[PDB]
Amino acid sequence: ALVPMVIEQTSRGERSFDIYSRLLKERVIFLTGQVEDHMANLIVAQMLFLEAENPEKDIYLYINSPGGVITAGMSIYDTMQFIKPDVSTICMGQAASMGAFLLTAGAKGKRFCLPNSRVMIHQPLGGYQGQATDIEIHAREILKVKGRMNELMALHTGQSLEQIERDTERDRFLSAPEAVEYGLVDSILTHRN
Amino acid sequence: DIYSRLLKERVIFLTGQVEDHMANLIVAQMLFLEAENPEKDIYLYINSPGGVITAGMSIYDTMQFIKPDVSTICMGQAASMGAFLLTAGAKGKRFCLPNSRVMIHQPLGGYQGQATDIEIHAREILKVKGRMNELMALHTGQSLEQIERDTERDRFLSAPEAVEYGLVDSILTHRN
Amino acid sequence: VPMVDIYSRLLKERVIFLTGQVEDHMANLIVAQMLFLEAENPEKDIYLYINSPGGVITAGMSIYDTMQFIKPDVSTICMGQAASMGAFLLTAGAKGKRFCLPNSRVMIHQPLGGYQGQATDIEIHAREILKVKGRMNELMALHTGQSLEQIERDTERDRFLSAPEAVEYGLVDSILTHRN
Amino acid sequence: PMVIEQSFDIYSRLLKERVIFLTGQVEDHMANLIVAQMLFLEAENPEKDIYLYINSPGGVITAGMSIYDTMQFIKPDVSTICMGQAASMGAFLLTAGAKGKRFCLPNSRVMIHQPLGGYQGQATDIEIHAREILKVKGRMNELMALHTGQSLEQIERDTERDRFLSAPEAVEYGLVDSILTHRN
Amino acid sequence: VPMVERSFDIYSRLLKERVIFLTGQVEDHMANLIVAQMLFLEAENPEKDIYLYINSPGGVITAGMSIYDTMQFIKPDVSTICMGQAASMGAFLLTAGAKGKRFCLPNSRVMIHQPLGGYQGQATDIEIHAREILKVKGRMNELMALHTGQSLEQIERDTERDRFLSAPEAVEYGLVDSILTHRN
Amino acid sequence: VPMVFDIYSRLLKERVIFLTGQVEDHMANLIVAQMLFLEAENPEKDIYLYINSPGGVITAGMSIYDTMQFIKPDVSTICMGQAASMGAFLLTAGAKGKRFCLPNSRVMIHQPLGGYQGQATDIEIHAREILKVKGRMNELMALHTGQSLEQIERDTERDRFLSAPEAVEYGLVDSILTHRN
Amino acid sequence: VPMFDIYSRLLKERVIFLTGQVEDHMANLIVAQMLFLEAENPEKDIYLYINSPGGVITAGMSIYDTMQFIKPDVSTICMGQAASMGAFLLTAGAKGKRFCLPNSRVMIHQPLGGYQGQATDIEIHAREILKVKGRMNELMALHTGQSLEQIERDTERDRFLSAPEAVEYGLVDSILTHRN
Amino acid sequence: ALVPMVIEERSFDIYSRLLKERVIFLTGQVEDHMANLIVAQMLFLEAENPEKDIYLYINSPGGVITAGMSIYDTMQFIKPDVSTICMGQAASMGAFLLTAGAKGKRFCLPNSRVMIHQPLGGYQGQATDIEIHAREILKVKGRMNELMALHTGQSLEQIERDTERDRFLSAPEAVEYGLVDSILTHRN
Amino acid sequence: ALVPMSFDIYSRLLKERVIFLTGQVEDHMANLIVAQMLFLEAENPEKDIYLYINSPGGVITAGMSIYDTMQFIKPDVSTICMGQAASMGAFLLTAGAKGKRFCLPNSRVMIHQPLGGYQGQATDIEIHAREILKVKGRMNELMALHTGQSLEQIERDTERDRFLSAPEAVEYGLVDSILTHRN
Ligand SMILES: CC(C)(C(=O)NCCSc1ccccc1Cl)S(=O)(=O)c1ccc(C(F)(F)F)cn1
Ligand SMILES: CC(C)(C(=O)NCCSc1ccccc1Cl)S(=O)(=O)c1ccc(C(F)(F)F)cn1
Ligand SMILES: CC(C)(C(=O)NCCSc1ccccc1Cl)S(=O)(=O)c1ccc(C(F)(F)F)cn1
Ligand SMILES: CC(C)(C(=O)NCCSc1ccccc1Cl)S(=O)(=O)c1ccc(C(F)(F)F)cn1
Ligand SMILES: CC(C)(C(=O)NCCSc1ccccc1Cl)S(=O)(=O)c1ccc(C(F)(F)F)cn1
Ligand SMILES: CC(C)(C(=O)NCCSc1ccccc1Cl)S(=O)(=O)c1ccc(C(F)(F)F)cn1
Ligand SMILES: CC(C)(C(=O)NCCSc1ccccc1Cl)S(=O)(=O)c1ccc(C(F)(F)F)cn1
Ligand SMILES: CC(C)(C(=O)NCCSc1ccccc1Cl)S(=O)(=O)c1ccc(C(F)(F)F)cn1
Ligand SMILES: CC(C)(C(=O)NCCSc1ccccc1Cl)S(=O)(=O)c1ccc(C(F)(F)F)cn1
Repeated sequence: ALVPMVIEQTSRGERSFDIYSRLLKERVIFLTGQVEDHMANLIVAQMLFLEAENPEKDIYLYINSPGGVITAGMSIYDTMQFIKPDVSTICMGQAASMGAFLLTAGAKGKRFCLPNSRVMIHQPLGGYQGQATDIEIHAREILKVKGRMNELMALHTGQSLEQIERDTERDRFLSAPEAVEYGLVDSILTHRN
Repeated sequence: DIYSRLLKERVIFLTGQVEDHMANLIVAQMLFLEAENPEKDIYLYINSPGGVITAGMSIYDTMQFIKPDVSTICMGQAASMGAFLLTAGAKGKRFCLPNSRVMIHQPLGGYQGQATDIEIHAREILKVKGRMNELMALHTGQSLEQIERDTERDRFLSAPEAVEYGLVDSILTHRN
Repeated sequence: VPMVDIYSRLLKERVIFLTGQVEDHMANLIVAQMLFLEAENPEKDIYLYINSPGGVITAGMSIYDTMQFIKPDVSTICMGQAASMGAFLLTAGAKGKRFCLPNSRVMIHQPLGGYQGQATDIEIHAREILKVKGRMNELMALHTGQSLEQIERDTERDRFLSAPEAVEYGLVDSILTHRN
Repeated sequence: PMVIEQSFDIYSRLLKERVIFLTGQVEDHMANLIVAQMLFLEAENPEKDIYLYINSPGGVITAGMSIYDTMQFIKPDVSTICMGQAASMGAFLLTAGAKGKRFCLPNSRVMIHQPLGGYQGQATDIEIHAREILKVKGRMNELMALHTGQSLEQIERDTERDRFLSAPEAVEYGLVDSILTHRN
Repeated sequence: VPMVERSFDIYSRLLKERVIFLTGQVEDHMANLIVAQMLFLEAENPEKDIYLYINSPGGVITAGMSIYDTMQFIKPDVSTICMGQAASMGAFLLTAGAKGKRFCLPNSRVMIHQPLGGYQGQATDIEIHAREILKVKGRMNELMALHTGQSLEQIERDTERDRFLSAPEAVEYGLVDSILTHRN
Repeated sequence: VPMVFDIYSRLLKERVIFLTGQVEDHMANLIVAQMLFLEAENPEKDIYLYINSPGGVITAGMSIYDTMQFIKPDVSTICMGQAASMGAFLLTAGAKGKRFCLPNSRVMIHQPLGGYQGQATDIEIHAREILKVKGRMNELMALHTGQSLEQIERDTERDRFLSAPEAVEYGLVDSILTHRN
Repeated sequence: VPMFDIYSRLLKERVIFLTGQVEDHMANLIVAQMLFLEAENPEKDIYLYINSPGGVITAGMSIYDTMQFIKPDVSTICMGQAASMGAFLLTAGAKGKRFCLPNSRVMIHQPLGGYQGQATDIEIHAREILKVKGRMNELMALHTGQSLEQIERDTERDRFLSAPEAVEYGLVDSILTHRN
Repeated sequence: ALVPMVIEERSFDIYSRLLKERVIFLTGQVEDHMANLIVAQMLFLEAENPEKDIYLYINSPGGVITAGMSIYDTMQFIKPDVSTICMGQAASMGAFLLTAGAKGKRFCLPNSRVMIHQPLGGYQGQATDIEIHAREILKVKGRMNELMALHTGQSLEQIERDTERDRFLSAPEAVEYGLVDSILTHRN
Repeated sequence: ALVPMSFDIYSRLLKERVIFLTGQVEDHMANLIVAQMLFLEAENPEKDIYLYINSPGGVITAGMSIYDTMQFIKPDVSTICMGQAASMGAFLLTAGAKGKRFCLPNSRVMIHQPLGGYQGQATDIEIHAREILKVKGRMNELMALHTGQSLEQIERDTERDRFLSAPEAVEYGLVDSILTHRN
């Protein structure tokens, strides 16, 4: 039924798990599609759940996303940094905009691209409508957000802030090897050994 | 052609929303009247809720450029760009009808796109805001700082209040 | 229609029609017609037929101030109905020269409006429509001869008046039945 | 929504730890859900803290006030944690948390402003509804002043137009008590 | 949505403690559900109070009256609690609660007004339907007078247009008995 | 439109043409026909093109541009309100010494925008084409303004707004018209 | 519509405009203008300005055959763009009298179409558009001087040409820059 | 439209049942969420038993390339072989994922059809940004052609020539092309 | 779910190896049919499967996913037309195991050629028209095989919609007989 169930055994008896809750028992979380508040809250809740079950074991965050809303992405980002476990990140398909941000935000040494995934980074997009006074207020805010985002990308990639600023004024696409070279991820996963 | 008839008496009507084509129609009429006689006054009746600033400025500059004085007359209302054009009329020849109202405020706008472009378009509408306030101060006799304070939010003025503010010169009540 | 135009024809006799909803452009058409007529002859009366459910106050006030400004008297004739701004412009006609047809009706009420936005701006716009309301009530008290308080009480909700009741109220001067 | 049958999602899973999420637009039904969770948790244990995560652009004031008054009424402390953003009613409910237990995540943002509204109708009714939203605005300003430590006059000035705050600025403003960066 | 061997949604959990939520617009089906919950609760214990939380902008009068007559018919007291807002029919049902057991949360608001309606058709039918809504208005005013202690004439005057009341004003008017602030 | 001859036709006999609103094929064709007609009435006398436009379609704008250059009379341009994108391009394309801004008009310049949908092969074809158009427009812009090609390129990667005085300094127009002399 | 309009005036100068999408009714206007001009003077050139993205082929062929049938030469002038059928009609002008303005562009490609229905009917309509394609390629070859095989290769996908390239391709004979 | 259940008490939908037998269905257009579901099933199966084959039935008109590549790389990464079976059709990304199956274990049903072609895309915006997005989709086109060459045994040059326009193949033509290894007709 | 204990009436009949194909044929309902056949085959590769068909037809490739599954699996698939079997529905009806294809007495069958549609460059139009003509040929060949009619007869009869009563469908070779009352 759309999402398949699996049957796992006792403890107290047979119990049904949808395929995602099943993978969750293996410390795996999926980030898929556009980033927005509710899908982001779901991810946050999963991260919290997993930290609790075991604050010492790694969490694996698969990312396939075109990007999305920045504040929603930051609820995930700050959770990744806050919880005790390392969050290993794995890009499959693509990680663009906020998707790329969260990918590179993973634990150092534990950020990966699948061989044919692609990454894209760029500056924030936005929009307001209203009085000039309010326009200035909202324009200043998004410039502050852009700057803050550039700083964090600088931190996680190892690139200079100026390098990040220059490279993200317009859409920049990277292959998996180019992403390793850029510092967005640490290596490429090709085969289970 | 009741309007064409009145155009022959150097009367032009600015009615409704200010936008490029109705503004162009006003500009063409002003150019025509100037030509037919550069010495005689032109009368611009204004009844408008406002509209697009660049379209309004095409009228503003035409009003200043041509040789004849442009007398402005507010009937009903002159709001936003409508109030601007009302107050832009020739000194001593700007009028309100007794029950017209005037409203002044700052520019509204909107953009969508990359942050870099958002800054560019924000800087531009802020510059336009600044320029409009300077022109408003110039024509009303109010200080720039006074205009800035009074146009942050919508400000309504009755006809007598508009005379005192310097937006118009007097009220027309009955023909002489 | 009817392409000889029937209105252009009637305009030559200083007859103007205000028909349907009051808004800026039809109001501007009326103002233009009054100006033309004043010029054509500043001493002869103008006849304004009114059949209207009302409309935008500022557009209506462009007609009102024009009526008061020009030198000729504007005789007003209510046909069908004169409601809201229609009733206002009817009673605004030259004293002694305001008429209802026998089966026309008049309706008076307070202004309607609406805003959306910040509370500060809501307060600004509410304050404005209240000023307009007060001003409209003063002008109606003035033209009907009613006290301001009577106008205020009667326009809080829709008030319908027959042609005889409109004469009695002071909205018009008399009823026209048959041409003399 | 991460489902184990016995319909039991990740949120039900987190509720077992007295953690509640306020996410997205504030309105009557999502708020009723929040109130119900707080009532359930209080009973399960009236002495242990409740944790309310907030990620919201704001929403309807009367709905927000259902959550506010419930937060104050129940016996447990409600610790509030801003993630992503807390704007308008979201910021209001955030600062409404138990003193000392209101937090911002490092890269969350807070925004405060005055109420928005709208009416359509007769001038008399317009006036009734305008005075009502002005009364609501005053009440909100008083409560904000109370919870932040700012003066009423300061809140009034600062909320005439949208005001954005970083997490450090929100601490400095008194909206929250501290920034959470890493699990203890 | 939140769940808590056995499984049960949180509203079901609260229902077992005689708490019913009335949230949003009053209409036939949501009203049916409330009536049904009241009956269930009476059976479970005809002596213990029932608590009806109200957060509503109002709604359909006949729907509301199905709740009203049910509140009056059953044996248990129905204590009413306003959270967020109780407007129009929401306010009526709030004040219809058991005397001494009607409450406002400190920052909830109440609004009262007359019925709204509309018909279209022949003048003869227009008269029939106009006469009917006038009868409903009269009855609603009588019952409002009954529960508030206000005179019929005062209710009539006070409800010709929307009237908003703060929680203290609602106690003063007699719509509710007191304010709930803090648990014991 | 008032009669006196419609107001625009009346102005046309005085060699005045209005370019108003978005540039597209049919309004552009109207401009072109007016220019051909005027060239006719007198191949020696100046033509006046008032411009108030947010821009529009490039190929439509180029029909006006090439007509301006082809015909015998000088086409003097006057910006009122605004001249943006293609509107700015046509403004600066006027006869040298006869390009004007009204004092409170504004000018905006940027690169072309476009869009295609289809197979990668065709995307490549259409992408290369708009890139050629971009280069041609920058060369022509450099030509009429006096700016270097490299300068035009850098300044038009994003929207660049100019006041009437700034447009004069940039070389987009020759001077400001303030009062009829 | 600056007025007798500006187009009627230019028509008196044997100038016809083909502007926008090619379809039956605008095409019929062009054919009618050409017939009229042939009449007024069967020996003098007709000037056809073209600014078009293309359009319906049969509609374009009504113009094409009219151009060839009438006695006067039809000179074609591309301003802005001549794409698809627009480019076809440009190149179809009288030998030696086909022009591009300097910054006009030309685009050529194969026909587009679409059908839906039974497989049998799909086959009928596919066969037809393929015949139209072949016929258009032959005609393009004829007017450009290119070989049939060169046209076929160059029009499988959109091919853009600058004004100098269009002269070199044989689509037009020269570039007009300034009037003689 | 409901999914059939079975009682045995306990219950499960037939798809969950087939999943326990290591059968996964890829059906309809390829897009992120259905692709994620396929990825998750593959992960789950690798788990239950990293040595046993996984069977992916494919009936798809194609879809989003990046979504398809999330499946492609998962197929390549996991330890078990992924056998692919085309029923109905495998077009565009569907044909790509079909040919990406474990060598020797890629099948067409007798009346399935396969279609291969180059990527489609579209952008709107400034010329500078148009160039960036055109450059990117051309890189993608190139990468897909290389991978197609790899799995089919065709030369990169042959793949390039054959995919400029839609190319349809019958099941025997798909075997001859190297898209699949054989045709499944009847069960053993 | 409609009639459950969710365990609906269809799940109950599935336990008796009865599958329903109802309404328009498209990928997802087809996949559901395929999944049920696979499930039934595994539970018992020797017992017949019963496929009830009431369908106006639908997408050919979706239908062929069902067809090839029917032929691949070990059990015989008996087909029963109720109401109607039109286009792809008639095809799957006649695709059942020979001797085990039935019409109910007042069901009707309709056969015809493929329908389709494309839009684009002439070159691409040719590619897609050639493809639907190949599909048409293959479907005519398969219809001839299962009905016993000559290729020429199928072709002549399917250029336009051809309606058949249940007796006419038996006589045509589309089904083997009519089911009227249960044994
Ligand atoms: C909000 C908290 C309580 C939280 O998320 N708790 C639940 C973790 S999920 C979980 C826990 C145990 C067992 C099972 C699960 Cl799923 S917290 O650990 O992020 C937290 C938040 C705030 C504070 C403090 F600020 F009060 F110190 C301390 N801890
Ligand atoms: C653009 C001009 C020619 C203009 O508006 N001309 C027509 C005025 S309308 C008219 C004129 C004569 C007779 C009848 C009419 Cl309707 S101008 O007079 O505003 C003008 C514009 C520019 C320059 C100059 F910059 F070249 F000096 C000189 N004059
Ligand atoms: C704006 C004026 C000039 C006006 O309406 N003029 C045209 C009247 S219509 C007309 C006049 C003459 C012949 C034919 C017609 Cl239709 S006015 O008479 O209302 C007027 C308006 C303002 C002033 C003054 F303020 F300058 F004194 C003087 N007169
Ligand atoms: C309405 C009440 C009864 C309430 O929320 N009850 C249910 C609490 S949820 C719960 C309780 C016990 C066990 C488990 C759960 Cl989930 S109350 O505690 O808010 C309340 C409301 C009103 C009054 C009084 F006014 F009658 F005194 C007393 N108590
Ligand atoms: C119709 C009756 C039999 C009724 O509601 N019966 C079922 C009550 S719910 C119940 C009873 C026993 C055990 C369990 C439950 Cl849930 S009643 O006549 O007792 C009755 C009950 C209630 C009302 C009213 F409150 F709606 F007016 C009117 N009549
Ligand atoms: C196309 C032509 C004839 C044109 O526009 N003619 C009409 C000009 S409008 C006119 C002219 C005189 C009097 C009145 C009017 Cl409206 S042209 O003069 O631009 C032209 C175009 C092309 C060639 C040539 F290539 F054949 F040399 C020669 N002349
Ligand atoms: C259809 C015809 C009559 C036609 O277009 N006639 C009108 C030309 S427009 C014209 C001609 C002269 C004067 C004024 C005008 Cl507008 S024709 O000349 O193209 C024509 C068409 C067909 C035949 C014939 F086949 F019968 F011989 C002879 N002539
Ligand atoms: C992210 C991992 C842990 C993963 O997909 N786990 C879920 C496997 S599903 C599963 C496995 C066992 C039992 C049950 C299930 Cl559902 S992984 O095997 O793809 C993996 C990913 C990354 C790394 C490393 F980079 F850290 F080395 C090592 N392993
Ligand atoms: C894909 C396969 C394995 C399949 O359909 N498997 C699941 C059958 S359903 C089932 C099976 C066992 C128990 C319960 C159920 Cl429901 S197959 O039988 O169609 C198949 C497909 C391919 C090959 C081979 F090519 F590798 F030989 C062999 N078998």
